Amino acid sequence: RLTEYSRTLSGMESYCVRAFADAMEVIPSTLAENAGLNPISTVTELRNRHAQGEKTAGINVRKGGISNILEELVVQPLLVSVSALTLATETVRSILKIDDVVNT
Amino acid sequence: ASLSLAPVNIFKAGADEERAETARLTSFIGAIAIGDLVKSTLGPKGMDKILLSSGRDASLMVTNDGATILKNIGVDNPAAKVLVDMSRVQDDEVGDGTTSVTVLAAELLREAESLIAKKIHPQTIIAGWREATKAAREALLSSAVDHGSDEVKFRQDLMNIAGTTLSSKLLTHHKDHFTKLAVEAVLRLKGSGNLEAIHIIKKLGGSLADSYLDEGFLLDKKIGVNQPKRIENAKILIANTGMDTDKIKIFGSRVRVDSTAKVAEIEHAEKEKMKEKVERILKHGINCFINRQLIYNYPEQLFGAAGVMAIEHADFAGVERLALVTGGEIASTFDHPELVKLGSCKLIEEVMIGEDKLIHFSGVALGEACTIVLRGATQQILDEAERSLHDALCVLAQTVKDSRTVYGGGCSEMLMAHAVTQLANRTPGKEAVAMESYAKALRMLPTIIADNAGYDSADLVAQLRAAHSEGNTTAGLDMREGTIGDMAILGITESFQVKRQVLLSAAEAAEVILRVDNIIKAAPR
Amino acid sequence: ASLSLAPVNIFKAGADEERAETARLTSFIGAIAIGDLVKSTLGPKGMDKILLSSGRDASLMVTNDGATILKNIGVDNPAAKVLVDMSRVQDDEVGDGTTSVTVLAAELLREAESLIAKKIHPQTIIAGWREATKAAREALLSSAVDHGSDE
Amino acid sequence: MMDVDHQIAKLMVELSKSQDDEIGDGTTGVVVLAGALLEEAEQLLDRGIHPIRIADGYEQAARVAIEHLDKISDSVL
Amino acid sequence: QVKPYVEEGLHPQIIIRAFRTATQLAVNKIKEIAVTVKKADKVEQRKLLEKCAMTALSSKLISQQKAFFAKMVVDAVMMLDDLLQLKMIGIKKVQGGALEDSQLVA
Amino acid sequence: NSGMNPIQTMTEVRARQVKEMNPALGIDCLHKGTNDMKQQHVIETLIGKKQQISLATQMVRMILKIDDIRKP
Amino acid sequence: PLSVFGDRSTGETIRSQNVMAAASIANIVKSSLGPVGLDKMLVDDIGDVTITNDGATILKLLEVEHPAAKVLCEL
Amino acid sequence: RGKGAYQDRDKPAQIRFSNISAAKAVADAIRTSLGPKGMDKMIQDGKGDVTITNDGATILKQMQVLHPAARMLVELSKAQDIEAGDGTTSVVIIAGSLLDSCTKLLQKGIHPTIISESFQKALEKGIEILTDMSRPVELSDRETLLNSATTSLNSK
Ligand SMILES: Nc1ncnc2c1ncn2[C@@H]1O[C@H](COP(=O)(O)OP(=O)(O)O)[C@@H](O)[C@H]1O
Ligand SMILES: Nc1ncnc2c1ncn2[C@@H]1O[C@H](COP(=O)(O)OP(=O)(O)O)[C@@H](O)[C@H]1O
Ligand SMILES: Nc1ncnc2c1ncn2[C@@H]1O[C@H](COP(=O)(O)OP(=O)(O)O)[C@@H](O)[C@H]1O
Ligand SMILES: [Mg+2]
Ligand SMILES: [Mg+2]
Ligand SMILES: [Mg+2]
Ligand SMILES: [Mg+2]
Repeated sequence: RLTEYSRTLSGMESYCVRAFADAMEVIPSTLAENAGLNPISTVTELRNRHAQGEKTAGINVRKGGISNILEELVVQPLLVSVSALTLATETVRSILKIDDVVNT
Repeated sequence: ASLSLAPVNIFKAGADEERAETARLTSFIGAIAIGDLVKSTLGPKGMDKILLSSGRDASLMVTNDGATILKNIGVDNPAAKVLVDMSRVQDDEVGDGTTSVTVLAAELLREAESLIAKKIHPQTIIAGWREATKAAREALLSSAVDHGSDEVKFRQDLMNIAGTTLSSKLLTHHKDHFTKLAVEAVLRLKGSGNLEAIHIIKKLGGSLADSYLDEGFLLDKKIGVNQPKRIENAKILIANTGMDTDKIKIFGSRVRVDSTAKVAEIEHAEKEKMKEKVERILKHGINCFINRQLIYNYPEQLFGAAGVMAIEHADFAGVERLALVTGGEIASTFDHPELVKLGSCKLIEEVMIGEDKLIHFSGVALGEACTIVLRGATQQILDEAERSLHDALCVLAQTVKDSRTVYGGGCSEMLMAHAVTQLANRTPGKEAVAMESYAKALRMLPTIIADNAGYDSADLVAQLRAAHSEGNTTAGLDMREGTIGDMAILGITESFQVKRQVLLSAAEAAEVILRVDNIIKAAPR
Repeated sequence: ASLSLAPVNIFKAGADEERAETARLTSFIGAIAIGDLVKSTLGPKGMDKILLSSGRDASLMVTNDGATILKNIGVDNPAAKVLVDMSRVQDDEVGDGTTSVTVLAAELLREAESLIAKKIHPQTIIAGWREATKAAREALLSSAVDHGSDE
Repeated sequence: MMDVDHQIAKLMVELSKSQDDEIGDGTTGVVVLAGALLEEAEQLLDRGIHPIRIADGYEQAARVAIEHLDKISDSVL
Repeated sequence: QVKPYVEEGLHPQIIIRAFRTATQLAVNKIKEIAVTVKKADKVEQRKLLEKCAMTALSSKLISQQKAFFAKMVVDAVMMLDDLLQLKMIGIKKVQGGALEDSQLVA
Repeated sequence: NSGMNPIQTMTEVRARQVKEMNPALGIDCLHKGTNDMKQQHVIETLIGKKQQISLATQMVRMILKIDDIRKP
Repeated sequence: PLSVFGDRSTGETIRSQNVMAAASIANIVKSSLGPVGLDKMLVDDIGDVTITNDGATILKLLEVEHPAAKVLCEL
Repeated sequence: RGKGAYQDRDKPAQIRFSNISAAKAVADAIRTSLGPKGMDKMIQDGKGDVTITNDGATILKQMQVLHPAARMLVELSKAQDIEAGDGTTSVVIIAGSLLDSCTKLLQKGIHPTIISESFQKALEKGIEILTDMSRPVELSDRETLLNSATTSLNSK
């Protein structure tokens, strides 16, 4: 969705939002890793399924593939993803506003 | 001949001295280094620094504040020490302008170095700078505009001033929200300047935008074991009594009897005295009791049996803030209930902030004391937010004390420099050159502001100088795009006190450093 | 990232590199120090220096010549080495002007430092200086007077 | 003239020397190109691609680029 | 594979005898099922040599040009006369140039 | 190196190269006012570019193939 | 990169190291099992002598600095 | 506009790159401890104390990191633990990946202020997307609570 939003944008903002989306892609890749699955193919299949409208498509480690995960009973509260995204963005914004280190 | 370059040696081992050229070189080098360090953290587009302590604690600090940057650095150059103390005094006097005053002093000393290279006696430079400082002072004073009579215009000025102060800091992300917060917090002080009445509570977690100014008051204390956790229409009594193994203050007293039965009787008498004290306290007809000191177990259960909240160990700041916010009187004797005023509030309860529990006072009577809850993602973010909020509150309180305001964005510096140049053009001698250097530094300030944003600083400063020469006295830098604009229309205002203090302190430090022609160091310990 | 400010160390023991600020600062300090040292020995009222060799012989030499002053000193700053070699070449090509060329180069580099502080790309400075040198050389040639005919 | 101790830096130095010996010009472009290629390969590796696959893809793209250069080249007298 | 049995105190001579028997059987099987062509066809022999060279080359940094280098190697070995002396194949290394720039001199 | 914005200039030049068939459009480093390197007479030998690409690719492959270091 | 003031082991290295430590602990007491097992004699570097067959006693007297071996000792 | 302002310093770029590299190293460190197939790390401090853990906050706090960016990431993990209690590994991974992308963005020649505002816009859009994807839940449903608890414990 953020890739689409960046496509709707213009200038350097579009590039930055594309970078944001590509950075968000890391967690599915890491989940595909550590599980023996091929990260590239798994991430591409997830992206295709989500583009098709399967909002609940996720990495299924029991079957070693990708399937709906609500039937796998893998759910988490919203104030985990929301909190993580907000806090990570705030920390990155704070770090970006730094240009020198002074030794006390 | 000199002390160091003499065939006989007049010094202890490790003690040295630096004559005219060498002392001036070291002083100028130190001042220029300080100015270069503190700058680039100036203006809306300035960046922050990292103060990585090398000590045992290895404390990590991220800040845009010039005073805090200059405080926590190991400085051995004496002129750098002078500039650091200047910045600290600037922070003590007003909350803002630390970076501005340090950079102005450094630029003045750089111009002094150039003038000395041009074979000009430093006393001539000092006289010219005194004249230029005077001229700029009346220029700025005549530039000031006051809006304290009109309440709506004064409120708008406060909004603009807080926004301008917060523009440089990390709070610029939510400048609108934080500016409204700070203005409300200062306006709740009812004209009192005690910033200690405003409490900033930093709780980790949550976004920076989740920070809010509580409508009542918050306390970080606890309640007794068997006491209510919530009362409505509270009648608070704030006290400073001991109520902890309360001893009669006759230090020479002792208990000396001949039987343990008498010891038990004396112990029961002590407990009875404590019970009578609690009864006297309860005679005031109270719901919540707040004590500055500790409250031991017996008075705790005595309060619990009476259904009275007993908040203990609320320090001097705590009881002062509670008295300010609720209107109570800090009492220590309870023989005249009619002469002690009880604080009141609509509701007392326990709130859940983060993973911690706090006592919340709602619907307070007076409210001349504020608590601000700061939420952030890191400890460094919280500390920097607290520093920025403190700067904003200090500037707002100063503006409340003196409502005269001047336009920021380099408009004031351009106006001062134009007045200085006008004075210099009708003055003969090298003092004219000294005053021109003064004007050059004053112009160099907004030049640095523009450079920090990657703008065409030379072109912008030339345009500003031309506009001020023409007659446009309100022209200033428009940092949104990179042009010049009207500061009155764009709402960039500053406190007249802050700019006057910056100018005068910078001139004073430059003058005292320039007077030095010999640095003599004792043997270090 | 930088060749020195990177987590992996890419240098031998004792190797060192200096990036934009440090390189420009070292060059300007060295050149300006050389120019300040050799100046004050310029013009009819210039004074002489004393060169004390620290070797076994401890040779003593008082002189006003810029090239000899710059030749017999221990120079470790590379930009100062450039200026010293320039002065030596000036001495080789023509007898005089050793002090003037060094002072002129030092003043030019000081102005370059000011311009860099004013956020001007050094390529722009070089282009402007090339044009200025062409103009100045043309003017100096146009101002020359020849008397080789009349004895 | 650079005093390096890392072996990969020595490989970069040898690459520049090779470009100088074979051609004599472009000794700086090769280093920048190699650095860019390795920088991209870093993010490719972070996504779980075998480095041999990256090398094979680089070889394929290099063949394509060389053919394109031959195509768009121009002759001089 | 034999470490667990060694840990149980099995006599090493038994393990040695088992290895010898298994290795003899394996070598005999390799000789038995190895594919050979009794035609002495020049084209077939050249193709076999090229394929063997490619297989021996498809593990090194020159595996991208394995067909090229296999053709070169086969040509060199075939033009070697009767003893296939390694000293009769010069190997000159010249810095610079692509791998495809390498050549075999007749 | 010329002071221009890298991404914007490169993107615009690439878009111009795609729009009109002209593989000679490059970066106006000297600010001559045109992006066409043919009029600017910026000429490079084809052998040089081919060698650059070839050598860079081979060295990158060689570095990518290393997965162990055993310095003393 | 990490800039952690310490040593780090990851992957097959740490797994094999833990297996080696556990195997060493097992081999220490493997010879004192069953009726044909034989006791050990522990000297406590001040002359104190402990002759025992009990596994727990042997593992308590031994001083161990690898945490996986410590896990087996507490087991 | 022509040449533009010459970047005199280039030291801020070095500091910014160093911070990004430190954060990326921290993420790559705690990258293999994510998900139901993650594995525990083992931390032995200056004393003899030994910790076996999968909690990202615990891993980050236990090991001294010595780098300001890494310490800020540790504080970030602590804040996430305070507000949520899980996702402490995910938030650090996300921050590291964001800064890794910032490396290329800055190298492209984008001021590290356009990047911050663009990231804020992306965060707001992502919050909207996540809220749209969410589903209401009431505490009367024990099955959802059990599924959430099991999902939390799946990685330990
Ligand atoms: N929105 C703005 N537009 C133009 N100039 C501003 C703006 N906000 C702040 N400034 C300028 O930045 C300068 C420095 O302010 P700041 O860095 O916040 O504190 P200090 O005065 O301690 O340096 C002030 O002199 C002010 O004129
Ligand atoms: N009598 C003089 N009046 C004015 N200028 C002079 C006189 N003699 C020399 N100069 C100037 O002094 C400058 C420096 O020359 P000098 O100090 O002799 O050493 P160098 O030529 O090596 O710098 C020359 O440029 C020259 O113009
Ligand atoms: N059974 C599962 N199948 C697929 N993914 C899972 C499963 N259980 C957990 N996950 C995912 O693993 C991710 C990491 O969670 P965890 O490893 O507990 O660390 P943290 O909770 O700190 O991110 C979660 O975002 C979750 O979506
Ligand atoms: Mg300020
Ligand atoms: Mg002369
Ligand atoms: Mg070339
Ligand atoms: Mg979890």
